[PDB]
Amino acid sequence: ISWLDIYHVVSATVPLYVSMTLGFLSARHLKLFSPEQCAGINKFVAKFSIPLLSFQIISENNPFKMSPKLILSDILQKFLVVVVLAMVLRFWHGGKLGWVITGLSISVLPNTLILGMPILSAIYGDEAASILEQIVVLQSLIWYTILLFLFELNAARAGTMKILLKAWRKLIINPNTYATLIGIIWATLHFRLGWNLPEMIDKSIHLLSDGGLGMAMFSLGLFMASQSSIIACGTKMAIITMLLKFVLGPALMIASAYCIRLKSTLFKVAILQAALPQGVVPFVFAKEYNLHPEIISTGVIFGMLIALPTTLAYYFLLDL
Amino acid sequence: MGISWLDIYHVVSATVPLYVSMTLGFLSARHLKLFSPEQCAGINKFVAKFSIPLLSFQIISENNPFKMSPKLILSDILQKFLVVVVLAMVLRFWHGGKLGWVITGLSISVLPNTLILGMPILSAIYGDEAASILEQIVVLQSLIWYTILLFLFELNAARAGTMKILLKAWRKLIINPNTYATLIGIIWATLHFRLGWNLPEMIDKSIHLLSDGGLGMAMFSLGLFMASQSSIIACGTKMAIITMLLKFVLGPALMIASAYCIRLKSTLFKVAILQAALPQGVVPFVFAKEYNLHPEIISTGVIFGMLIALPTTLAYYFLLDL
Ligand SMILES: CCCCC/C=C/C/C=C\CCCCCCCC(=O)O[C@H](COC(=O)CCCCCCC/C=C/C/C=C/CCCCC)COP(=O)([O-])OCC[N+](C)(C)C
Ligand SMILES: CCCCC/C=C\C/C=C/CCCCCCCC(=O)OC[C@H](COP(=O)([O-])OCC[N+](C)(C)C)OC(=O)CCCCCCC/C=C/C/C=C\CCCCC
Ligand SMILES: O=C(O)COc1ccc(Cl)cc1
Repeated sequence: ISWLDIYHVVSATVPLYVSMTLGFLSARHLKLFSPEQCAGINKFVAKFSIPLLSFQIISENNPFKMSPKLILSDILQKFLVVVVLAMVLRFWHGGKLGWVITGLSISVLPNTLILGMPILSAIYGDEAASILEQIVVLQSLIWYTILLFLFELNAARAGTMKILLKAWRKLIINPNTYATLIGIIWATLHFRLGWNLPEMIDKSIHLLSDGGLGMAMFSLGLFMASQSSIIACGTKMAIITMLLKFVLGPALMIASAYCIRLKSTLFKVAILQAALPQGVVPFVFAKEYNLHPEIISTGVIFGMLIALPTTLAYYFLLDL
Repeated sequence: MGISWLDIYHVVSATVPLYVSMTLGFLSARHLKLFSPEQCAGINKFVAKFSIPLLSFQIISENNPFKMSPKLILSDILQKFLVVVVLAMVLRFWHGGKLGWVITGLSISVLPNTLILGMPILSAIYGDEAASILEQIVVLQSLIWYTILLFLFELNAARAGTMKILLKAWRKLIINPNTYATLIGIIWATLHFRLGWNLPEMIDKSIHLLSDGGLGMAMFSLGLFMASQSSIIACGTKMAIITMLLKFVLGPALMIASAYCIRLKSTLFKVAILQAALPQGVVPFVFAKEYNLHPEIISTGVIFGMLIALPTTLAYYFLLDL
């Protein structure tokens, strides 16, 4: 609400768009980076910046003060989206497991690590910062882990003991699997035994992680410069990729946030963290398994350009 | 002894973080084999185009032009003039392309790392009064010397009458992001500190996002480059010693000569000589890697320069008072 409060959001999103536009312009118009060089800037951002940035969000989580209702509310949204994606597909209006993972990656996996903290913190202050760290840990540890094992069922089933090992061979090498497993072994050791990182270790991690939230958008602009067409695939798959992340997604967190009885800041922060642009980690899997890679990208390169117009719509709605 | 055990630790505390970033790059291109040689250029092309230019703007814009000591600007300029005279004179005799060697001579001799390794060290050996003397020397590097150096990198690459070459070298200098970063940086520092204008929070945050991890990428890029060399001493044991007799002997020695000529006072004299003996920076390498002007000699100095930086820096500290 208000008119100045609307400025605290535009002022917190523009910095994330100036970096995004300085990447797209540096790959299409300026012709500064060659296509193969653009894959090196993204690889460094996907293996050294994001994993190190997830260590500073997961480490400061206080696992001993994690709400049992919010955790049981995210577990309910995903289960209430499966029952919606496992029923709509039934009527289709077959290889349906292929079309489900594409629906569980476009709707219930928002970008909280990069866009969740800056945009939403500027909306609700520092009282909505710990409510998103609780999500980053769950998405990094469970949802991204329950999706990677759910992707492996399409590269094989098209038994099960040969799937978990085949999925565990891709987790033991994934950089984000060690930050999410060491960032929770340190948080449990720093908030209980009071073990604080030495200055050398702490600063050694900031040198790379500090420029990771602005670099994650520069790489995204570079990717948005790779896709020649702004909206790939027919428009019948571009309005269903935007009505599936900003309507069905949040409208099923409103059903789980009123059944688990979430109230107060914990409520208005959980329904707004869902109405955020789709994350790109799910797209990383898509290409790696060729599961509609061009249907998720359109949800990202177009889910980002409608990030501010729609965030203000749900922030206003949550204010009655 | 004046130096305290907490000061030696602070010296290491400001150096190890750079090695961690550098080591990750090294192991990320030699053992794990992640980045191809072309991709390694992309990371270096981003540092020289988006990070370094933005760091230059922040350094220059946050300094007060109307409070830079005139004596320290003359001493800094005089040191560079003497060094180029020695480098130009020595190269002529022997006490190929000689302009490339002069750039590599000033890039490892008169461009210390006074921003990230100078402040933690000199602020530990001297009080905060010495943290302001190094701010006018870090601003000078971004404004004058780096801008001049980027012209010599173009006046060199454009040579492979002289008026046409200079025009071509200039024509590529204006398009450089660094030139506009410094030009805008100084134009802002004048307005902010003389009129009281404040940079909008949207233009200050936006710059921070694309510049905060610039140091990490620079060290990371250096590790990537060293992942391709056959040995850590990529220039040989002979040119790896001459890269030290320049930075830690010929650098400060000529700085002392300039300080005497300008007649610097007590605190200003000491802080202006130790800063010249500081370990070599990475910006001279970032430009030497992109223009392919002997990046091997510059890089090996950066690595071993930091190791030998503590023994030499203390030596100068004990060598000035008594
Ligand atoms: C005072 C000592 C002086 C300092 C020395 C210490 C330096 C370490 C500090 C910072 C650097 C940390 C390493 C980052 C490596 C880059 C990312 C990377 O490399 O990803 C991972 C490893 O890392 C990570 O996942 C991120 C880890 C970051 C957090 C953990 C490290 C920091 C230490 C914290 C202390 C906590 C202790 C708790 C107990 C833990 C018990 C297990 C390696 O896979 P990959 O990404 O290379 O490629 C893999 C893909 N493919 C197969 C294609 C090549
Ligand atoms: C007298 C000279 C003529 C002046 C003409 C008049 C106005 C010019 C406009 C000035 C405003 C800033 C211009 C920024 C563009 C830099 C110049 C440029 O076109 O090049 C783009 C540069 C990469 O150059 P390139 O050679 O590598 O590729 C370009 C060459 N080719 C196409 C062949 C590959 O990339 C980038 O600009 C992005 C990365 C660099 C970012 C540096 C930002 C520095 C800070 C600026 C101020 C910021 C905010 C405002 C300050 C507060 C005031 C409200
Ligand atoms: O984790 C997310 O969803 C957003 O973080 C990223 C942004 C860009 C790339 Cl290239 C990879 C990850």
